[PDB]
Amino acid sequence: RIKPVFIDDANFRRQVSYQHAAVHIPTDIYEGSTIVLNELNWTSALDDVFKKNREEDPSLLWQVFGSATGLARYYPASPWVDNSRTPNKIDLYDVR
Amino acid sequence: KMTEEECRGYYYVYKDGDPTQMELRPRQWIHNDFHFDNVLSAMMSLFT
Amino acid sequence: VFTFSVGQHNYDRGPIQWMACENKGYYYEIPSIGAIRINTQEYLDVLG
Amino acid sequence: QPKPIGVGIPTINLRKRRPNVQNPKSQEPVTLDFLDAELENDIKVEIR
Amino acid sequence: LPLFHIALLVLFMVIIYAIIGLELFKGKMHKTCYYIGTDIVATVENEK
Repeated sequence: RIKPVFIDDANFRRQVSYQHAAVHIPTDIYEGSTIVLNELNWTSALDDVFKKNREEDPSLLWQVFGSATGLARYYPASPWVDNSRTPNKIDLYDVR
Repeated sequence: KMTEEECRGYYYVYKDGDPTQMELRPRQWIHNDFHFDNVLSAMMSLFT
Repeated sequence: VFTFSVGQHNYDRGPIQWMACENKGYYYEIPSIGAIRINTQEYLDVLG
Repeated sequence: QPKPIGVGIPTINLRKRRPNVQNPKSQEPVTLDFLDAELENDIKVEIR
Repeated sequence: LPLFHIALLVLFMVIIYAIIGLELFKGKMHKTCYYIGTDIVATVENEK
């Protein structure tokens, strides 16, 4: 994992990190299945195009690649609104 | 989930079979208490 | 034709699979409330 | 407005909801027709 | 046929014990732990 810096932003009512893209994996999809770890491998080369799109037009909101394996890689990184069970409530968000 | 590589992570259980009342549980590869792996455990199970 | 066979039963599914992948469709099995969200959304792989 | 589009009359049964079950919320889009945002002549139907 | 007196004794002993239980526990098992303001019985995973 990565521990990001999370500056606070406008045009986002939250804290964003313009260094790397965040990943969302549905609650009941294991992160480590060879199918999921492969998406997290070849998607790692999206972050530079995310960055250059953003610095070409500083008024972009979320950019997201939502893939057929449940993952969703969005930019700029920002912690998801519902953690799995760190709060009491579950998140049921499936990008598909 | 039918193999030990699959049975990892969390999953939902539904209280009262209600699709809108769910709980997160970690899924784990359990081994029945009374089994038939060796001849001692087989004799135990056949005893019970 | 997309055919969904639902539940834990002891009926035949040969005809249903035939209907499915004779008419360019697909065949899904839904045994519990947990598989609903994943099987009732995966026909957009066929339609694509 | 930033709220979801409502349908029908809301009815709830408080006496069938455990306090710690995490009901799901919603997924719908805010699809508000043009004739349902203003008052409806038959000239606005024409413009539409 | 020789087991007629054993049966005549078991039937009468069951008849006596039923009346005793009917006099001592008549209507005691009718309260339980619901959820506050709900009609949902509050139990734990493997408890009846």
